[PDB]
Amino acid sequence: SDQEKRKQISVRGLAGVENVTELKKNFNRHLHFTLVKDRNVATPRDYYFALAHTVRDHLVGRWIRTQQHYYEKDPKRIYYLSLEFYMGRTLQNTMVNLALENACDEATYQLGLDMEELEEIEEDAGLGNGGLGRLAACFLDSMATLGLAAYGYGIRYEFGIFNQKICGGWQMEEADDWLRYGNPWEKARPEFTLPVHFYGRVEHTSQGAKWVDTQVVLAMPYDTPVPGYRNNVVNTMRLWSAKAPNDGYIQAVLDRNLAENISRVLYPNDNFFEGKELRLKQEYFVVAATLQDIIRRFKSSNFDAFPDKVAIQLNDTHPSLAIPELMRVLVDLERLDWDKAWEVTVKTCAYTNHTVLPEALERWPVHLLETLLPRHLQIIYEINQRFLNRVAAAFPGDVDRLRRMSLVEEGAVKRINMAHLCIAGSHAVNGVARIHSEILKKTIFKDFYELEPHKFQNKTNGITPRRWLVLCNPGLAEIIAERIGEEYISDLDQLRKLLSYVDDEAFIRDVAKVKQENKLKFAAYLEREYKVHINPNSLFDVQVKRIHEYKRQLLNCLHVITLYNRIKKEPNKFVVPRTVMIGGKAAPGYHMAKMIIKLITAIGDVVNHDPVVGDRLRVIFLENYRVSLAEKVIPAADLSEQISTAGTEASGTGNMKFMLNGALTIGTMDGANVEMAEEAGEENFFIFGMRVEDVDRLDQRGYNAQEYYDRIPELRQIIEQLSSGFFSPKQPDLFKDIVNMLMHHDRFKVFADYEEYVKCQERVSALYKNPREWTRMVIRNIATSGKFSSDRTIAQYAREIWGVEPSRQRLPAPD
Amino acid sequence: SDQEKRKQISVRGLAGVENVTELKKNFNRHLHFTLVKDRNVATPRDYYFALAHTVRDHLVGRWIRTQQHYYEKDPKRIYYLSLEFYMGRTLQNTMVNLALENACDEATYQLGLDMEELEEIEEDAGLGNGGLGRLAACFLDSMATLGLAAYGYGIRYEFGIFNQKICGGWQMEEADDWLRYGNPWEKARPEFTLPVHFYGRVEHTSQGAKWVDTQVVLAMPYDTPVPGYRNNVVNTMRLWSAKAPNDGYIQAVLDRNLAENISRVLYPNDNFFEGKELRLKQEYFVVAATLQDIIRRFKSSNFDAFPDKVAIQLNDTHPSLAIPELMRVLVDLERLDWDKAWEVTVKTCAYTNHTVLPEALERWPVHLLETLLPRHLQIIYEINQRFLNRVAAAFPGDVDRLRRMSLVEEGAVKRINMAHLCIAGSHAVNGVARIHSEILKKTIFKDFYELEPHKFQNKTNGITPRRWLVLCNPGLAEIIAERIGEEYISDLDQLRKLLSYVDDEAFIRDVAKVKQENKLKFAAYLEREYKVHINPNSLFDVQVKRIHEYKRQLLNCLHVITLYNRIKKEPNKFVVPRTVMIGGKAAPGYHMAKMIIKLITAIGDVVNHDPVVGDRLRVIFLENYRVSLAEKVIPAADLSEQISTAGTEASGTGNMKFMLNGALTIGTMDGANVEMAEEAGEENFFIFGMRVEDVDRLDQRGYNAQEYYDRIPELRQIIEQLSSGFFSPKQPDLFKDIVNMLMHHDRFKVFADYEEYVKCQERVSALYKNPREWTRMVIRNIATSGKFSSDRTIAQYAREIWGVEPSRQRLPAPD
Ligand SMILES: *Cc1c(COP(=O)(O)O)cnc(C)c1O
Ligand SMILES: *Cc1c(COP(=O)(O)O)cnc(C)c1O
Ligand SMILES: OC[C@H]1O[C@H](O)[C@H](O)[C@@H](O)[C@@H]1O
Ligand SMILES: OC[C@H]1O[C@H](O)[C@H](O)[C@@H](O)[C@@H]1O
Repeated sequence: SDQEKRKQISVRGLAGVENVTELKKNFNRHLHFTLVKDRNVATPRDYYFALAHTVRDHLVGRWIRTQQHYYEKDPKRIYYLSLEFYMGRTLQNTMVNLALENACDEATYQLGLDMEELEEIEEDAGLGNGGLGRLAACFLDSMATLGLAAYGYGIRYEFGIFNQKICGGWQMEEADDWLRYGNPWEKARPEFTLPVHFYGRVEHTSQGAKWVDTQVVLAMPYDTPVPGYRNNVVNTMRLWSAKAPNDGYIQAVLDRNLAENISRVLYPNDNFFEGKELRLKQEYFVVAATLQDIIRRFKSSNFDAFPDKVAIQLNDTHPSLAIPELMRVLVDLERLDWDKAWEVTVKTCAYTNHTVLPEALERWPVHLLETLLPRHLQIIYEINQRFLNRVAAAFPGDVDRLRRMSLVEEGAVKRINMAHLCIAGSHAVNGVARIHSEILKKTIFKDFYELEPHKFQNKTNGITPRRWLVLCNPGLAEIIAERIGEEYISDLDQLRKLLSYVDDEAFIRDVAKVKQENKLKFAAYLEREYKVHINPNSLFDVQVKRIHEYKRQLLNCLHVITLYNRIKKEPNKFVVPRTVMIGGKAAPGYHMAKMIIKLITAIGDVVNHDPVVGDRLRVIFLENYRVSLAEKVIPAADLSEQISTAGTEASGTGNMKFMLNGALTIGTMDGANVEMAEEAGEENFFIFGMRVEDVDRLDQRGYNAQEYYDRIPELRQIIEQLSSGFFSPKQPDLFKDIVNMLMHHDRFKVFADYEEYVKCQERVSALYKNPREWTRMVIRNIATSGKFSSDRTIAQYAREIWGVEPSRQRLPAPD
Repeated sequence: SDQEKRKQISVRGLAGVENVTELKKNFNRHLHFTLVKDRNVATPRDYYFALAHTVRDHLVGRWIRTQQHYYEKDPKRIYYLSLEFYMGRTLQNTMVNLALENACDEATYQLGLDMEELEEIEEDAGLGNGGLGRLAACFLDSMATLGLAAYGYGIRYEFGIFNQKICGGWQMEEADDWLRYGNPWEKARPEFTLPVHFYGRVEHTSQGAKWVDTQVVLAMPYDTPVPGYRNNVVNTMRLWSAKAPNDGYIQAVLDRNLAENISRVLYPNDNFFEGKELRLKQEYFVVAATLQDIIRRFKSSNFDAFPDKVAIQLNDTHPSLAIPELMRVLVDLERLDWDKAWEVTVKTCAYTNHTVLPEALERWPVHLLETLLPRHLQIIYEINQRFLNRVAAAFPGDVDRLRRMSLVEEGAVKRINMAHLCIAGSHAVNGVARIHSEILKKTIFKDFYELEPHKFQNKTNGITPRRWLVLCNPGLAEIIAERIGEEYISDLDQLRKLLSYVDDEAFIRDVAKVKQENKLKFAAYLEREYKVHINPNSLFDVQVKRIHEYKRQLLNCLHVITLYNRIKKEPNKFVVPRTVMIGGKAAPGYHMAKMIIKLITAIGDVVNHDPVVGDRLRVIFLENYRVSLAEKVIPAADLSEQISTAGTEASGTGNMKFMLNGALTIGTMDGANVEMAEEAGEENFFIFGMRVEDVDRLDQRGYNAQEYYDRIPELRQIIEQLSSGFFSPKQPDLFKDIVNMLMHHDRFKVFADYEEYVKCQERVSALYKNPREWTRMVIRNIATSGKFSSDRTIAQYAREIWGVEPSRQRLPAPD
């Protein structure tokens, strides 16, 4: 067979040019041949798919070229391991990054279809809980835009974060069947399935340890392309799916599901550790399959150069088993001596920490590890002993420090501290915001910092300006581009140039106009799909993020009740109208968080129907908060609520989304809020409350909520209302748990920041009364938000941790 | 929005002409855009998929046009309900029916690929057990070729008939993961999902019965196109998949699998009833979803005309619940009076019976029905009472007949006789071969025939000449076409014209040549994938079909042992060399059938390694017999073994496949064998053994196997060898169960036909010694096989049962 003939098999002149005529032809081909429909039976959903497949074609052509480029060049490859990737919708993002939205708009118009309506049909890919998962998605976009040979590796959950329904003011969870109609963006790769082992026992041969009698589960990969901004670079996100191997008869076949349950559902916990076996299986599953893939790719173009061609970033401790697994492969399978394998491992791995809350830290009981992964437990103990021997050498006689730094925690229930394991086996450990990285060094990881100061770094979080500005706020993007060009989209620091228009009346008018249109649009979306009626001239006070005690939605609640009581006291006095919106999901088994949601809706029941309040105050709970809803509400916000107790929010990212979209911020000196105020100037930020040091003082002497109750009349009145059933007539003591918690068991000191919060909120209202000054402060915010672009964050990771150089060089088009 | 614009959305000038240039372009598009591969990483499997998708495009264009045609014309629609559809491979069949194989051959050649190698990569769609499932697939091909508006409705099993492995001579079952790499022929239709109810209770309202508190399982359809032979008609096969509705949290999500287990696996029983709950769920599942689909289609272009636009054919009693379900919908939901609904039901339904063996008859215990389908049990009792009242009127005082005809069977375990239910609610009941249809009237359904003689018919089975001649035996098809043209492919009766070449030396030579090449090819396939070495000059003695006691593979075994003992007795005497091949799967829990497989392999262990036997006798067990293997072995056969006990094989279809492909038949006067000998002339058939009447005589007086053992020395010697461990040295009494069964509990009288069988086999050997005469008899067989084309069978069903006229009119091409 003449091999020269196969040269005809090329992507060389395929999808056609990105002009209207060709797009329509392809749309037509997909509607008929791909979906097997015709114009008579086709529904909007069918048209959405035909368009998605049409855009996919162009995306795929570049995907193939990028992967070919990497094979040829063989650059150092970056593997971002995460158990969460909160992607959201893909159609628009793809059109924008490929510069296809105009042609698609035109092509669909000529066919008698409306593209914006089609886009709203796409399901959100919710394979994440919140900030951690969304950060991974932003990073993927940035790594592609910066031309890095990066791969995101995770799990392809059949069901993502649940859909939230509000029934009788209570949250109800509904499985998120996001794959029901299919996912046009993913490509199954059954030919690349790999085995993953569980259980079994370790037996010692003359030449080494052997893991035998193990149960096998197959890992089948699904590839999703991730496009960079107009550089023709398309990277890969590889998600693993669990499959049972093919080796009474009926029952045996039915029992295959047991193995496939590993990738069935995403654990809905945000910043909380649940030590369940299934979760541990998920963690090893993603790790074992991923590392096999990494080693194979490395061997296809000894291990001394592994760290020069491979960098593995661990997103939190979830994929931490990658350390002992890499050691297992190198020592047991490749037969490298321990010290050499360890050297390679440490130089390859880097770990990112995302929280300081003790209940979020993964500490796995050893009994679960010895039965599920016997060989890894052995390796972990060995790692521990050799690590502790190093500590003893640097601090002779410090037996206390040895107990504190151990990877193994004593107590009746022996547990393995996964964070300690990550620090020991990583060459770099980073926090996600300056204040957080400092706290890591001053507190929880103080011992580790003293031993290896060089390991600790900071990499302040960021968000991608493509989805979080260009995509969700085209109106804002347009007026900014008309003054400074389009270069800021991949170089956000250029927003700085806007400081020159702070006094320009034209700009001031335009910024305020874009915001009003966004607010009008949002109020319309609310009436259409969720029936009620907010006043579009009120101040849009928004707090959207997962429901958590540390995020203090309750503090927000106390303020709106204060506002309501104030109006009732003096009904004929003027007040800046406000629409207070709070949204977010609560983990299913988090009782207090679910009680907080009920309190929010109960407050709205009273306030929203009080005739003397009228249009001056409206409290709305936005149900099913997710990425696509964030894209709608954030651009319509005036005030962003970032009120976590100082020292608890590692960084936050929603805060950056709001800053970039023209909302002013009211918050504590926590996480990235510190750096945002730093960039915009503290006078252009609404800061209040205790600083980290003040929280420490209170803790030393002891927090007594009663003191505040006794000294603040307005606060006392609120608690009295809550206990008397003022917000729950048919069940007077419904909120007894919330009241008791605030009075006697509040770890987040809500009462301690109440007074400063209310006073600060008063200043916000004062400034809103002056549109011109409000808008001028907003411009000072938008103009200094450049530091918070994920392109900056990724550039720092690449240079300071991965040892690779970013690049904006564009690759050639398929043809 | 100008609706005129949408007229651009058409299939009108799409796939391009069916010439080489366009095919290559599309192949290229699919390899890159559909599969996301390139010429560097593509494997043959990838190339196979690219070709399949390319051919699919042309198939889909006609599919859409056919469905449009039916909407316009609104012809009476035929619904073939079956729990099995044994489809086999689809690529080649599609190319042949669309007349694309030459262009595809050329296009692939020019790309440097070999099409025959690509075709061998396709997985068999094994959603069937054997004859019943394969008949449904042949019928689908014929209904399309005859231009009928037909739909096949069944279940999309995740795992079809198991893959059979032989380990140590024993059968081992392995799950058939046929969807592992995907199915390019099916199209998921999540938008057409329908609910199916289970359990619950019946409550009586003032206006009627209501089925409430039921559990819901969703039925999602998957459509597969089925092309007719060159008429551009593409029908639909709709297979249902079970899905759980979206309404601790983790466990709740994991438990969704329980509902999806309904369509997980095909029960591997052939002609045997297993009363398991899951099976019953499967039966109602397919029925409930299908009928909803039928009613919807009917209402979209009152019920008095239902029978004029709808015909429902029940393939065996598996889909029998369609009768009480249709009644439930018409009475409970549409509120028709009972008598009118019943009239409509009977006129709509027709039932096909496939077996007479009592252990194959479905008799469901009422306790299972009252808990799973309470409302259907009520309807069935009502149906029974009104049916029995009719019997009493026609035969006053015949209380015995009333007990015999009842749909309800008394005994401790009350059961519902599904066959009686089908007869009562169908306007037509048919057997599948003349002798079988007669037995139905003379025995098991005698009572029903006396009450309604007009209901009983016969519809002799057939096979499709496309797959069973043109596809699997191109060499034969070609030499036949060179003398009589290509019109026989859709009018098999034309093979008759070949009787004019019985004496032509050229033809005689060609027929014998085609067979030798087929045998050479098969012997090559055997050495390649299954290593051993059969002599291609020996007589190919083949028996392939499911392992069953009634099919009497054991009788075959006795003959080969007789042959072996004969050679050993007189080693230097000449004998016509023979390669005896036996293949077929055994149901997992059928102990005796699994013992028979072991006996076959044990016989081969001895015979195949006996040096004095040499190349004169070889016994081979063909493992994993399935549709694609049948396509390989049948065309290479010389002798077809159809030796079931007279009166047990309803029809048989493998027998017809062998006749059409140049093999002579040795068999009993059973099933369709009677009609085949009738068509070819009994002198051109090797008939032997008891006729149905002789079996009846033996039964009356009593079957005593000992008599034959005592009177036949050669038989006695064989049994002695089996009991002594001659075929199982390390375990002397391994075959004790087989020997005891043959001697004391043989329901199929193997010994009674032994003598005539051996004598008849002697005549076969005699004729084979004379190639010229052997081949001339073969021609007399091939030339008279026309009656056994499924086109004939379907034509008869359409005219005599469905009330629709067949048609060979070709529809216009897409463009
Ligand atoms: C940005 C984002 C988050 C993170 O919000 P924070 O206020 O940092 O906690 C959570 N959920 C979604 C859907 C997001 O878009
Ligand atoms: C034709 C066919 C059958 C039916 O064979 P019989 O000899 O009629 O029992 C069974 N299995 C397969 C795979 C078939 O092709
Ligand atoms: O690092 C991304 C996010 O991770 C976690 O969700 C932290 O709670 C949050 O503060 C941070 O922004
Ligand atoms: O009707 C199709 C087939 O159904 C069953 O398999 C019968 O056993 C067989 O005789 C018949 O040919």
